[PDB]
Amino acid sequence: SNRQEKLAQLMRQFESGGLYLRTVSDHRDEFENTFMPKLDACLGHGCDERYWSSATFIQQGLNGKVHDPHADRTGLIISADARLGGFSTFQYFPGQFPKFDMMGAYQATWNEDIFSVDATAVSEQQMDELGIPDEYRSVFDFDRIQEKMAQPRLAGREVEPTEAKICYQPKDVLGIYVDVDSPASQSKARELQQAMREQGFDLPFIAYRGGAAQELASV
Amino acid sequence: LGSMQIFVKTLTGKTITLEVEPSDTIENVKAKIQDKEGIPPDQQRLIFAGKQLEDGRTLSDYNIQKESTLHLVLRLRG
Repeated sequence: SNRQEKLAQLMRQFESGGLYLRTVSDHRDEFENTFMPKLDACLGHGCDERYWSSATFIQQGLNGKVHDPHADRTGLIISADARLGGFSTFQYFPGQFPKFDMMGAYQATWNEDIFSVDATAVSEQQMDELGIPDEYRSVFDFDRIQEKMAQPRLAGREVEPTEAKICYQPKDVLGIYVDVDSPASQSKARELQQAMREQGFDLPFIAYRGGAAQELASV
Repeated sequence: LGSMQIFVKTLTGKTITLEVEPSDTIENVKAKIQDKEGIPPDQQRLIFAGKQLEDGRTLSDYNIQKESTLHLVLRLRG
């Protein structure tokens, strides 16, 4: 797709069911060592699911923060059609995702039986038997991300960065994240967008914050 | 040898720093915690990556590497 087709697909997903945002501390490392290996495979014998990445769920009206401790990251807006390996409200292939937040579950219930199980290998019935509340459980399909975030989005309360483990393909990259208050973010996004357009992926700049998003011309 | 540094967070926000090595048993890491926090090893739970580390096993047996973060939870005994 060209820039305008990705933007329209971006907005359509953002204003309906949502999609993913992945900030990166090193755009060059992300471009060279994640995106390019993915494209090499796609232009070769086929796309493969070797590289998994951390991302945040974003959706219109969901006052969600992204992971940017020093307020200086660029990032990728990634289609909701990306392979999902696990999602939680708080060197990887699927299976390593905890089914619940053990420490979070313990400070909620104080049930010391939580420590008898592996949170990466526990059944749905044992979690029930342990009384693990739903807000500390991971989910593993896109519709249940939507459900888990439905209540904060409707209330309009600000929420902390969430994490999903996704496997995105070049098809799925729809925009470049820009932090409007950070010169460093804009400089990094400027270089990342140029390098990706030169590969055939002309992407819009997307200023996301507070459940809202707007395209930009340059940064 | 091969000495490394990990972090141990309590249930009251406190962060402890340890110099450890991946051959150290969970029994030995708890003895270091006793030295700095005064907690006998029989009253310690060490949590990492959603599982409580068992005595007898070592640091590598749980694939704990440099600057990982463990969680200390106290227990009555056992």
